[PDB]
Order: sequence, then structure tokens, then C-alpha cells
Amino acid sequence: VNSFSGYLKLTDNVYIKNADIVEEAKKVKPTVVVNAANVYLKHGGGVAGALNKATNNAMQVESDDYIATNGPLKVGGSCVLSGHNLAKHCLHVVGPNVNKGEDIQLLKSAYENFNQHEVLLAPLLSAGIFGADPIHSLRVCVDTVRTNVYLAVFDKNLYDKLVSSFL
Ligand SMILES: OC[C@H](Cc1cccs1)Nc1ncnc2[nH]ccc12
Ligand SMILES: [Cl-]
Repeated sequence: VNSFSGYLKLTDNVYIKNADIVEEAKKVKPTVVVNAANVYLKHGGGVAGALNKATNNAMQVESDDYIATNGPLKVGGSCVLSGHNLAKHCLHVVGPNVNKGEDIQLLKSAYENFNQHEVLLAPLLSAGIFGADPIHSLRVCVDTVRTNVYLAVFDKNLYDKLVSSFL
């Protein structure tokens, strides 16, 4: 039993809700919140910009030190950093950004990072400003993640479409 509330159950392990991931994380304080990161951990817009703003830019400061030490992530890769005031940990995951011409096949590799954590609050990878089809992202999530994932979907029209189209 966990403290996630109001989710629709899609499979044994995948749940979904129309919610602002920032407001969700503040309420639940999950062990892991997933950020929709880029390889530079430049948290400018989308989920990343929103999460960073909620940390008063502390996420960006920590991220800049991470990059200075380690260099950029790989597309499809991840790193674990602090969750600041939002969660214990933030798993920064880089899905392919279609608006940069990145291979959508790397979306499965991106979701594989979730399997290293028993429970996660997450957005749909490569959705939103990353340009991929969110219905496809949900399908890859369900077919790749085996741990317990609570998906927050920002856009209401998208949430209803994802549920009503889910197979
Ligand atoms: O798949 C990630 C989605 C993409 C979108 C499609 C339409 C509108 S946003 N973004 C988010 N999902 C959940 N919480 C969020 N908080 C801020 C942004 C955000
Ligand atoms: Cl977005």
C-alpha cells in the first residue's frame, strides 16, 4: 500500500491520473519523481522547467555541478539526483526529443531506467515538447516498465484520449 490517490489502473503495475506532476510530488513526496530531462540537464521548459522552478532553482544548481563533473547524459540514459523539496530522489531520464531528430526507438531504453526503482511518480517520456506521440509513449511504458509507475498527465484532453484509446 502506498499514498498515491485517484489513479486509474491500466495494468498490474501502471497507473494514470490527470495531474500536475509538480503538485502531485509536493503532496505525495514519493521516493522517486522522474524528470523529463535533456542530456545537458538544462531544465528550461516542460516538466523539467516546472520541477526546477518548484525547487527554487536548486535542481538546476545541483545539475550544473553534475554535468561539470560527469559530462552529458546519453539519450535513453538517466542519473539519480536529489528530489529537493519534491521527493527523496529525482531520476532524470532522457527520452528522445523528436523536435531534435532523435531516434524514437530510444524511448524503450529510456523507460528501462524505471526498472531500477520499485515505485515512481513519472510523466510520459518524450511527450509534450519532446514531440512524440503520447499514445505511443504510454504503450512503450506499459510494455517496458515492470516496477510500479504512477503516471501524471498534465493535459486533460490528452488524459481522456489516453484512457479511451488504451488497449
Ligand atoms: O509528457 C509530459 C507532459 C507533456 C505535455 C503534453 C501536453 C501538455 S504537457 N508534460 C507534463 N506532464 C505532467 N506534469 C507536467 N507538469 C508540467 C509539464 C508536465
Ligand atoms: Cl512538456
